[PDB]
Amino acid sequence: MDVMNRLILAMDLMNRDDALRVTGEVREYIDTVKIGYPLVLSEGMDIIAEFRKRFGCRIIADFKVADIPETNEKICRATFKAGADAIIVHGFPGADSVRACLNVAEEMGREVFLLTEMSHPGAEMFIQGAADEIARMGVDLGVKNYVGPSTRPERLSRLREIIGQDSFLISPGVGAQGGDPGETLRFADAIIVGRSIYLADNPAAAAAGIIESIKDL
Amino acid sequence: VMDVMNRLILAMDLMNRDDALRVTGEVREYIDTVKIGYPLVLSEGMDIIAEFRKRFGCRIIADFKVADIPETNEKICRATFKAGADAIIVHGFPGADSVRACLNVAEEMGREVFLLTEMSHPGAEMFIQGAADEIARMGVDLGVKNYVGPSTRPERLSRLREIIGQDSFLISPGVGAQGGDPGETLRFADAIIVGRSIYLADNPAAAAAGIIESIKDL
Ligand SMILES: O=c1cc(O)n([C@@H]2O[C@H](COP(=O)(O)O)[C@@H](O)[C@H]2O)c(=O)[nH]1
Ligand SMILES: O=c1cc(O)n([C@@H]2O[C@H](COP(=O)(O)O)[C@@H](O)[C@H]2O)c(=O)[nH]1
Repeated sequence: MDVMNRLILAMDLMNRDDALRVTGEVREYIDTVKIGYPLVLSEGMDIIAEFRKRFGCRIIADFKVADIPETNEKICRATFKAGADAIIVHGFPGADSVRACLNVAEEMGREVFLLTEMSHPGAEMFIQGAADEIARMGVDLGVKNYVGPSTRPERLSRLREIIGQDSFLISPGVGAQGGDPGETLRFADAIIVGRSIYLADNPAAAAAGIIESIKDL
Repeated sequence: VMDVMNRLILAMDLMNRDDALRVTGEVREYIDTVKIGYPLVLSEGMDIIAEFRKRFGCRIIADFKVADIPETNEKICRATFKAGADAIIVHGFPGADSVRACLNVAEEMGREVFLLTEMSHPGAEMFIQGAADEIARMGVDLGVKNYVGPSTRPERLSRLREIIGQDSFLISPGVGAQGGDPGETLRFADAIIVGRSIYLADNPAAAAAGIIESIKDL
């Protein structure tokens, strides 16, 4: 996946007008947008096609799929029918639940991103201790796309070691949560940035600033 | 705790509005509590919650297995309750802060949170099972009153009930299609969640009636 400027916009605004306006203001800096439930549950799944029609950007559906196999299949099918190019799936629920997603993705020509360790403090309670094994599970399952925490560079580095240089890795927690753009890109192929951009007084300048700080990357 | 008619909750996972409405309407006399998840919501929109409320006199549990960071969890819960959901199901594995975020919104908005501890599918044994007892204990410490546990593992469901106490409300999926037995599950759960056994039956109403007949003494 070729992500422009190694920067993925996490569009979590919950108003269609604002989401479209802000995304449009930074369209020259990105070509990949992560759309999650905050926007989808507020404006509907039709928003995905709207983004593709207006920006032609690739869309990653951040739905952190975490159900049983049967339900995961249905969620992925509904998501790809809406036009999403990829979907993010939790690995904690096990291999069968991930495989269900991989199957639908293959059938519809899409990609599955496996979320290993999360970026928030609570991730230390249960997820962190299982993260390395979740990553190895992804490798065993043939997963090629992963999500790891910008807030813990040492953990992000370990994830990269496990999946190898050929795998694709994206990382959230940059900016608002404390992660550094440049440091994160030492291990991740692309950084995910939400609030630092969409809540900034000038989203365009915010995006431009982040890119300037990693221009050598 | 919510008064679930016949201790039976319908897992409405059909993805077609017409079929979902037809089947739910056919079993309306047996169930007053419906669990709506992403298969239906992502196919028909959040307005489906509004339509179910209008068409049926049913309580709605939004099975969204919320599993994000605190900030995003808050937004998901707000949008879900704004749509009319009486309660929302949240994953406990992402940690205490993520669960607390949901509890805070539920408190502010006058709704309820259900904490999913262990899951019913085979894959749950890989990582969730080993953390389930602690996730449940965490829920108790956080003040969680509603929980979700697996019917497919009676021994685990029994332990979960012990951890949360008799006062807590516990609902359990995995009955029917996944192998769980209605009666045995109700030994520990306040209500059973049933999907395919009912919505894929030639006569959903007869399927629901049959399940209820088997647990009549309970
Ligand atoms: O571990 C993870 C996984 C995520 O997808 N995310 C998501 O990435 C985005 C981060 O946004 P922000 O830059 O505003 O903190 C959110 O949409 C969030 O749900 C995260 O923050 N941590
Ligand atoms: O551990 C769990 C948690 C669930 O919510 N569920 C949900 O409960 C329902 C079970 O449906 P069914 O009776 O068709 O197997 C589904 O909507 C599923 O997503 C489950 O099966 N196991």
